Amino acid sequence: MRIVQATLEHLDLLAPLFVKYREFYGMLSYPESSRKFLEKRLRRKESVIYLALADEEDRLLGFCQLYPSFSSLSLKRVWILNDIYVAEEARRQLVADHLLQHAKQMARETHAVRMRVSTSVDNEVAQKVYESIGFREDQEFKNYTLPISDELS
Amino acid sequence: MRIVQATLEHLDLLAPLFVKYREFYGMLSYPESSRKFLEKRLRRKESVIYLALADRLLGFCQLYPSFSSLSLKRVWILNDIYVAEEARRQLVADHLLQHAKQMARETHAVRMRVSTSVNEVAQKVYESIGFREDQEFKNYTLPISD
Repeated sequence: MRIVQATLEHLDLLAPLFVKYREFYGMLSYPESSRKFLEKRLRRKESVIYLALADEEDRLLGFCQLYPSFSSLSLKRVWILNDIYVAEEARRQLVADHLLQHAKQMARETHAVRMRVSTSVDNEVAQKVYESIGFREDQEFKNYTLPISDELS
Repeated sequence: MRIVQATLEHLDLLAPLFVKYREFYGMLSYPESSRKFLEKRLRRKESVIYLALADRLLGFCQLYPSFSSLSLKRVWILNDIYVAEEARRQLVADHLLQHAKQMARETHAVRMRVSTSVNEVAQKVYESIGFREDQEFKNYTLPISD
């Protein structure tokens, strides 16, 4: 019902929900590393995290995270959309939407050339939601990956 | 023969080669804006530009910062790499990308990413050092502006 930008203040409110998200997608919960990760991001202002809060109290219904980027070619901003997530109790779609919309309106407001998202080939649902809000899988480019570290720890 | 992270002291030297890189990809060379763009990226540490010095600028490469929430780690996105016309085509590139790859290791990134037109020469250069066709993820774009 209400969207707000996460700041260091919300860390404790968002930390537990951030875990649920990672767990829901196949990761080990690492409660502390997860809270530590979010701190660096909130504290260093390296990402924009939107929080969907119920009108009454400050209970996190869902959250969204984007990473700021750029296009050297068109000398304009780009927004990487890494995370989007709603809690069980909350209705996925209703909340996922307000977040994504607020997020997209922000990209527009900041004259971004585009928004780019990347997700597991095994996330049919996740991918469906993305497609329903614009995103396309432009097949006119080849995507590469070079594993450097571990994904598990 | 020498790779170094670009600093604000290199702006004058890097700006023009950066413009030639954009022009190469069919863009309107914005001499100032491109220079303006680099200065801010450099001053705000919103990217990492590695210079290949011989000392005249032989080529450069730039990566933008990203993260993997899932594995709680950094992800480096190799966005630009350009070797000046008057230089071998794959030597300065290897030294640049290798040095980049090494930074990825020293900063514990989960992975490095790179894209390109479906541009055979590039692919041979990237595959030349680890980059494999991403079979773990599915990638999307969504046009936003002009």
